[PDB]
Amino acid sequence: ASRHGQKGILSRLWPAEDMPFTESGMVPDILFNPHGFPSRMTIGMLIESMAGKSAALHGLCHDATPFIFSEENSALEYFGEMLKAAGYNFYGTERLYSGISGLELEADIFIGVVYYQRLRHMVSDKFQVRTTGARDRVTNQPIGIRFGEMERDALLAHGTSFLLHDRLFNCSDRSVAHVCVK
Amino acid sequence: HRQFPENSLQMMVQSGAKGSTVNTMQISCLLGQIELEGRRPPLMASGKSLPCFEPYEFTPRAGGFVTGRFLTGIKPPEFFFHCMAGREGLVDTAVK
Amino acid sequence: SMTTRGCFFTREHYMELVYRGLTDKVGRVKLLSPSILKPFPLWTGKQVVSTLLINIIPEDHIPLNLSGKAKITGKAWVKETPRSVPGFNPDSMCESQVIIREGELLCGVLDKAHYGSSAYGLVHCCYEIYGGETSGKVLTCLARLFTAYLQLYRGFTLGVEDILVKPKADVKRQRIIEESTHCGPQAVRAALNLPEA
Amino acid sequence: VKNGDILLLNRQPTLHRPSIQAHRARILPEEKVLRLHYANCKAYNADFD
Amino acid sequence: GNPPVTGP
Amino acid sequence: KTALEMVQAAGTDRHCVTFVLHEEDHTLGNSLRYMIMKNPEVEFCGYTTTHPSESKINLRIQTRGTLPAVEPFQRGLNELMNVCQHVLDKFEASIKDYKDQKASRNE
Amino acid sequence: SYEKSELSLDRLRTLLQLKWQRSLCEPGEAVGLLAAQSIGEPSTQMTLN
Amino acid sequence: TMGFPLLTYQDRSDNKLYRLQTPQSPLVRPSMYDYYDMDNYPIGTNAIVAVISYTGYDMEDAM
Amino acid sequence: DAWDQDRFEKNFRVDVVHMDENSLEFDMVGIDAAIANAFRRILLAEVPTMAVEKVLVYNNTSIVQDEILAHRLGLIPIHADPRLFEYRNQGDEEGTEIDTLQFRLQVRCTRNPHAAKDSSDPNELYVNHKVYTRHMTWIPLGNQADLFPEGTIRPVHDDILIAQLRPGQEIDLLMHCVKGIGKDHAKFSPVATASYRLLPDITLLEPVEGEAAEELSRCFSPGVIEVQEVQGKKVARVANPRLDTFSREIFRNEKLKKVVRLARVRDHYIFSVESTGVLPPDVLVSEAIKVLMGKCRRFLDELDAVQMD
Amino acid sequence: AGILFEDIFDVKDIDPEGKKFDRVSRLHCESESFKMDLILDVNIQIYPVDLGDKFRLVIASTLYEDGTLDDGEYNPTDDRPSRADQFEYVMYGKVYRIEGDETSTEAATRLSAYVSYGGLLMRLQGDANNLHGFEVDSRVYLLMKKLAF
Amino acid sequence: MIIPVRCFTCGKIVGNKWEAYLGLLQAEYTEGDALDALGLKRYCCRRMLLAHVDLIEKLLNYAP
Ligand SMILES: [Zn+2]
Repeated sequence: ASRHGQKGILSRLWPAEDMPFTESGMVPDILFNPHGFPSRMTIGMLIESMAGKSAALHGLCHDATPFIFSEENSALEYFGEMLKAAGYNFYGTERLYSGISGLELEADIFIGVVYYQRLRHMVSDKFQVRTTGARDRVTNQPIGIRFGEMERDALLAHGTSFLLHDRLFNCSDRSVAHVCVK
Repeated sequence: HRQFPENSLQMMVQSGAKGSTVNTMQISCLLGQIELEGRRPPLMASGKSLPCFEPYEFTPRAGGFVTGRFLTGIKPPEFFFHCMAGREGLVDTAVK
Repeated sequence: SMTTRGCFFTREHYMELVYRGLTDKVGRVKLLSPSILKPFPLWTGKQVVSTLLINIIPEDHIPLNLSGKAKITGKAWVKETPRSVPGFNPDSMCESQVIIREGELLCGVLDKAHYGSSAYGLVHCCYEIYGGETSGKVLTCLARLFTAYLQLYRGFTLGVEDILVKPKADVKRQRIIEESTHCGPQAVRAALNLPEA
Repeated sequence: VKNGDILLLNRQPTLHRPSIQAHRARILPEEKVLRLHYANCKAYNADFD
Repeated sequence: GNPPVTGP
Repeated sequence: KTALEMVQAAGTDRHCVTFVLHEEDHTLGNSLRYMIMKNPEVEFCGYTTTHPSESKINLRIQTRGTLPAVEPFQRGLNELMNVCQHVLDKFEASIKDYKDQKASRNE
Repeated sequence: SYEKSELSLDRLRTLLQLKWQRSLCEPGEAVGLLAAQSIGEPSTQMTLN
Repeated sequence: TMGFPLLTYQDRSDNKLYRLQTPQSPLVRPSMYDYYDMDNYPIGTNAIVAVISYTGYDMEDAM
Repeated sequence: DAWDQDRFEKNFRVDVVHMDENSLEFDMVGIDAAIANAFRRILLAEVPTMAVEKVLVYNNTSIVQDEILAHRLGLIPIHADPRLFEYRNQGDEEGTEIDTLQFRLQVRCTRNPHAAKDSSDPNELYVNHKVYTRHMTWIPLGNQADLFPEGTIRPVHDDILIAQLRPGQEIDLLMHCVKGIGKDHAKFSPVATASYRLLPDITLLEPVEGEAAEELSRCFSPGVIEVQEVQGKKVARVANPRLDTFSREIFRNEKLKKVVRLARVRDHYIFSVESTGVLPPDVLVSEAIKVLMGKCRRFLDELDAVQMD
Repeated sequence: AGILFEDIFDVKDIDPEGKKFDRVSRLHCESESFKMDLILDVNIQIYPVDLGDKFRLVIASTLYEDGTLDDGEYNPTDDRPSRADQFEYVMYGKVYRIEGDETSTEAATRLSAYVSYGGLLMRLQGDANNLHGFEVDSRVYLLMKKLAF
Repeated sequence: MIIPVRCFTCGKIVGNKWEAYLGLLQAEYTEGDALDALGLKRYCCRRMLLAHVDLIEKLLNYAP
């Protein structure tokens, strides 16, 4: 997560030579999607990115207290001028090359320093893979992964009577029975 | 500052990717009127909208007309009204 | 952004985009020809999507015609004030309307209206002509194409430069807000039928 | 299981007919999560989180 | 971005 | 134990073959793709990585004018070796002409 | 319209009528659970607002 | 957040203590973060975050 | 156009700008991005080094743990030449002279008797309370005492703070260096970061004069536009366009976004190879050029072994 | 000669509708030797056109001027000295609509031609006597060269 | 807890720059000059040493 309420899940550890390196030499550290913004409207991650980039470039620690920036002295005409003093772009956009190809990306990329965090809500570490499962005493069927009464409904909606006969009859609790046919 | 197609937010909004033409107006123009379960935010038991505002104050700022954006900043009354309008939706989802 | 009128690849990049779109298909990858032959061999971004369509429509089948509309309207491309051209409806040659003829993409911009979860588009028209394998390949191949145009040649970002406002069209905002703190009383005299004095 | 076999894929709540599908397996090495293409995570009503 | 000493 | 496979178009066509180069990535297959596209007997040379969890590249070489695609592949390998040997030579001869002006200037 | 126009009315009608015929619901459709779910999955989206 | 909980790990016997090796202080922070001395127990690490749609494994709340 | 080899042996030149210990900056004029990126991506992930892989603890009675200490030791650059050593063959925990190195970090911490009256400065109170990387005794094995001089197998920096101890608290571990490339684990990478940039050209399409030249000199990085007087007016000219950080600040200025044409020069890269000290940066670039060749040799050997005819 | 059309045009207006695509300019024109208009998109980085520039225009079916052969496949490695490339800016694309103001008659005296050059469009409206060879889905070349007088 | 041996982003040894950074800030440098004069020029390297809470001088007080 960040400090602006914007969770991510770690999807792919991308090798470092494949990352889009910048014109200063830097690779990034976390790539964030530009499609997490317009429905969530966290402008504060943009100002924190410009602000932390400009604080790591000057030895400063920048004041991010609420309600101190007005509309006549904005939070983007302040850190933009801090970055213009540090040589970089006014809008936080640095020219990135690529690493899967080798040449320059034509639309300049917003980069900066954002304080990420790490939630305890971890990966489940519960992969319930089942094969030759143990049978209980009453209803000797898997003790196991559950098919479910509502999934029967969807398989009947397909018209797949034999996938359903497989998962219900052939996999769980198949037995023979002897009947006096008279 | 940059229009469509150069604008990335207008490209995500107008090509159906994620946004809408309401979130971009809350970003770069006013937030507009705060409605709270259909109406303007509640006056107190003494007829003042919030402790900053005079009892029965005529100005639209008393009834939640925020008129400041997420770009430049929200002042604290226009923020308390906005938190009412957010807790209203989160409560009406979480209960029923 | 690819199928917009401004894209112009060269020969080494078109052949990389097409083979990022496709992958180890059992068959010769057939290619289009330049949209611009001289001063430089150039391939428009519509020709990459066209090359990708023809190469996953199967061998015996002929390609599909289509016509339709996109989600970007013609009012979204306008920058100046449109002078009225005398004998010319501006919508007849416009990027709102998608015109696919014989598989090649000849006009219009592809959007959610065509290759997303919106009906009567390209990846649904390839369901009710070709089948289920072909449409589920058009989704995969256009996905791999449209990502491997972002790894390699253009990036896509969001900054503090695309949500900002001009300094001249922000004084015409602080002369409306200054008018918007004076409309207190007159909305109550007409709400409670009092006179004006 | 090899790289053509069908696994039958289930996401709860199984509230309509495309809430169970038949996906061809593809054994990706060195991983411990399932993987889906993005077109599938609207029929399953999936949110990746 | 110093000028190269082993030049043309 | 070998680290190159060749997958024909139909078992008979030898112009199109998709070379499967095991234990590579975009380091070699982007510079092979640069050299083979400099061969005018190639209609199409492109590469793709199969899946990033895997460790091989697909390399489609598609030759016009009746050549097998082993010859533009071999020519594009030797023609990249002959780039790197020359880059190695002009780099080891400009490090040496820099050490022979750092030292023999005032010392 | 100055295009090819290889087809006429007698064959346009035939393709539309054979598309009507080929689109008949085939025997075994289990339409009852397709109409028990089309009023059972959008009846979970109906919150009270 | 998995952060730095406490300093006395030996004499405390909680069920689960989620410790983060090498936590940093935030370079951009409000003034209340120092009024309460939250650098005694910080929660996260800074990161050089780029906002790019470079890969394709990078959509729908993933990074 | 086809590949004229005598157009590459005529328009390629490496211009070394600045080389010292543990840094290098040079040009490569006339090479395309697909070979330059190959050199960059072999410097970062394919040029091999030596680095710590197994740690054998006994009495880590320290606050820095048994796990974080091992990971922290693995990220320490070891100044053994990689090319003298082989890959350790798989499934062999014990090593031999060819494959492994061994160190030993044995540090006890005990109270200081002398020079400790009514003070609290920690150097005066404790001995061995900062375990630095100069505490790593190289334990040579087999016959490695003859191949290498006394004091060459060594940690590179000798000032790296591994742990921090107190009295009673002890570290007694033994290490095993192995060989690997910077794709197996990134503790094996020999470069700080290797990166390239194109060379900018800034072109003044219009003669700037007077009060606009001093405005133009501050829109670029310090060093690019010099503003010098030519008969009463202050004209501006370009000077070292290499210094320009390409921040596009002149395109914010409306009067002067029409008097510059800020672009780049095609195939005029500027590398920068900073080593971590395991190898000098002029042998890292040569052993990055000599790995792309081996990747091209191995596949020609495979084709020679496949076809017999 | 496979010349489907040949005339001398004069740019009178540039992008009047105001859409302003990047790298592409829309060029409204009029003719000299015929009575026609022209609405063409160019590439403006490579071949720049300003208003007031006369240029000859040729739409041909084949580029081989020694007989109509109509190959179709693009070969960069083969160059024949019988190409029609004495012009400067050469495009390629197919005709997708032709339309006219017929009133229960055939091929009225104001016929159009809509050519899509990979995305860049074109409208060549004029007399039906000058637009014979335009059939729908015919893959034609565009050949233009700037005059200076 | 303790300074990392390498910077996270690019692998520069910054783990030897903690005592000779306290020594520069005790000798009255500003932090915008105690990082340039240690040779940390990129803002990922400066970040590691500017925003570092060395939380082992607080954790060794609880020692046997
Ligand atoms: Zn760094």
